[PDB]
Amino acid sequence: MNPPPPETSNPNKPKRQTNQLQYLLRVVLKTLWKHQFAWPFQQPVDAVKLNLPDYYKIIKTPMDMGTIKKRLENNYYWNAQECIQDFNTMFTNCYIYNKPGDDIVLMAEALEKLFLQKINELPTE
Ligand SMILES: CC(=O)c1c(C)[nH]c(-c2nc3cc(N)ccc3[nH]2)c1-c1ccccc1
Repeated sequence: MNPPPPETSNPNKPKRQTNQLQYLLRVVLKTLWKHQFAWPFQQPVDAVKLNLPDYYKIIKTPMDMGTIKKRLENNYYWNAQECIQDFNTMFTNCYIYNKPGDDIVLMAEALEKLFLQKINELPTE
C-alpha cells in the first residue's frame, strides 16, 4: 500500500530562487530526466503498481525526480544543497531497498554518476 507522496509545497517553509537552483532544474534535472535509465525515478514508487508491497516498510524517506522537479518548479527549496540532498536520498533509497548488482541498482548507479558530473561545477551567485 502507498503512503501519501512527499510534499511539493509547504506554506510554513520559506521559498527561494537562486542561480544554482535554477541550474538544478534547467540542466541537472532536465538532463537526467532524458537518460535511458530515468524512468523508475520519474515518479514516487507506486508499491501496488510495481508489486513492491514492502517498499515503504523499508524506505521511510522516499524521494524521486518527479517530486524534485515539482519542488524546483515551486521554489520549495531554500538552497541547492537541499535539492542535492533530495537527489542523494533518492539514490541511497534505491541502494538500500535493493542489492548490489540488481538491474535497478545499475540504473541508479549510472544516473548518480551523471548527476555527480553535472553538479561538479555549479553557477556562482
Ligand atoms: C524488477 C524488480 O523486481 C525490482 C527490484 C528488485 N527493485 C526494484 C526497484 N527498487 C527500487 C528502489 C527505489 N528506491 C526506487 C525504484 C526502485 N525500483 C524493481 C522494479 C520494479 C518495477 C519497475 C522497475 C524496477
